[PDB]
Amino acid sequence: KPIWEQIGSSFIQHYYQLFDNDRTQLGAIYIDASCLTWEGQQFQGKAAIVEKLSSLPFQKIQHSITAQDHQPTPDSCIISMVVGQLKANENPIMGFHQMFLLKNINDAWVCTNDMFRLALHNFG
Amino acid sequence: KPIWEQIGSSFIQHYYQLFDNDRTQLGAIYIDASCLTWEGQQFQGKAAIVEKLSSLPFQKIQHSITAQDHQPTPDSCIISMVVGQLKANENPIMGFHQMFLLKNINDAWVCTNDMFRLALHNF
Repeated sequence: KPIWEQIGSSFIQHYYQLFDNDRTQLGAIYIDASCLTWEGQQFQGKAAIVEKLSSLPFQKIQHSITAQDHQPTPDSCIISMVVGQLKANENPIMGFHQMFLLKNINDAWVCTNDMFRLALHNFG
Repeated sequence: KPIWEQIGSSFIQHYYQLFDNDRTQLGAIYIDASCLTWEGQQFQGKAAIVEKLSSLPFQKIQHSITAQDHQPTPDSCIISMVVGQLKANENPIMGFHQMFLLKNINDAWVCTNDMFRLALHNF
């Protein structure tokens, strides 16, 4: 596995680990100039993003990754495309798609761009 | 609408028109450092990318955009995410999501990263 996949699959395992355990700690992987698009809604900067993710009405949420693709960018960045399932609260399982653009800053891979979108169960 | 927005949706519209009407002309939006991951398979470089897209058994295929989100990046690139459906030949309608990272080189917008995956669920 190339190094970008190793770094990439490592970043999303971490991301979903924190998201599922304590999403208030997610501010560490985002910077001031980070952009988030959540179901069409836009937020910029660490505070707004973490505030939006923390506002979510659920107490318990669990992500399950069905597939993830990684690639390096000419600017030495890394793009990750994830597809999966999520269980929030007592809600029926729901498929999801998510994109992360990662950049190395101070020997640390941070997310500058994040796009998330929900699917539709259609089953059950 | 902000400029990255205008660039993004414009590139996306232009990319599907090319893909559905003259794929051999798709190479022009790619450069040598462009990366394509098609349904899981990785292709790197314009030559390999053009080879893959052209070999697709798409006799009469058509893409219909369900939704698209655009964002500007710190390095002034544009990242676009698309959701929609695609119809090929007689084959039944299919779902899909695609990601495009755009960069302006030689004062022209090219695609450096492309990721495509089919989908059985809709939006």
